[PDB]
Amino acid sequence: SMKDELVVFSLPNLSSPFEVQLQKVAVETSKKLEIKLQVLDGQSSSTKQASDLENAITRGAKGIIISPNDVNAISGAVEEIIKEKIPAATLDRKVESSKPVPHFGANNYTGGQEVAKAVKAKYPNGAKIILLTGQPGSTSNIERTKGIRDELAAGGDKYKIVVDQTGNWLRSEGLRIIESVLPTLKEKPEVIISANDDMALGAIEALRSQGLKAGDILVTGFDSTPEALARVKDGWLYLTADQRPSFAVSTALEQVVGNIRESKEVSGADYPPKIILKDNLQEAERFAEIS
Ligand SMILES: OC[C@H]1O[C@@H](O)[C@H](O)[C@@H](O)[C@@H]1O
Ligand SMILES: O[C@H]1[C@H](O)[C@@H](O)[C@H](O)[C@@H](O)[C@H]1O
Repeated sequence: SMKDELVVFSLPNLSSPFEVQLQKVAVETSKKLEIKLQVLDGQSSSTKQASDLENAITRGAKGIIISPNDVNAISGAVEEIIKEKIPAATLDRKVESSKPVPHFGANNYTGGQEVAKAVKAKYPNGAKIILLTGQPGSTSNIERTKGIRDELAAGGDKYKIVVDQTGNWLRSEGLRIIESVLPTLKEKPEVIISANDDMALGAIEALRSQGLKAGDILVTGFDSTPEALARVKDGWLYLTADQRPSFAVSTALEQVVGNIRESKEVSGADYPPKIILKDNLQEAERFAEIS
């Protein structure tokens, strides 16, 4: 006898392709569960997102799912939500806290390890690596890159990170950094490990403009977007990883709405991302989108 409850989904931006997909799944899911949904867009600003989260309370949200712009800057706003006793969870990103709300999404640390293991297996006697990292204060970056670094370190000094730069998750930055640094290295690196697809796709454009062919420098990504899957299929990109946004979003909304409607526990969801190479593209959530 219950429908049209207001749920807010606070995203840090709607400019990056992963965030755009999270919004898509959320709107679809909202219709299936017969809830009202507002997807708030932080515009890559912590100040805006904090304000968005204040508005979520004023607007009478019955549940709030938050993907924080920043590990620390959003914490006060999340604390206000908790004090108001509004059912809440994080998704994708997190905030640093001693009593976190439930979280929905892939284990980024494990994902980072898994990407590193695949690189090491491709270069078992070592490699020179360019590492492109995400928005520094995003927990998705922090955890994923820690996994990558720790697992490369466990492989030993034969894995050498010769460039280590943030691209803030942006395609344009992957392009700029790779076009800028490749000419300055006395030896061609073996691998470019990108913390996401967007920067890896920009790296690929850079390599293409430098006159290189697919596979001359290995490139890894993360997010399993259709464009990235197309580049895995044609060999420009060695791997991506599926952190299963349809599962994360649908499960987060189902559990939050279940708490609203029936007082069911919000348990969260933790799982490893699935590494996607050329031989297993059909395991990606969005395989049907590859023309
Ligand atoms: O007021 C109509 C609303 O009904 C809800 O059950 C739907 O989930 C919304 O998508 C819609 O806007
Ligand atoms: O904002 C970022 C960005 O969209 C990355 O591409 C994605 O891998 C991260 O999970 C997300 O937090």
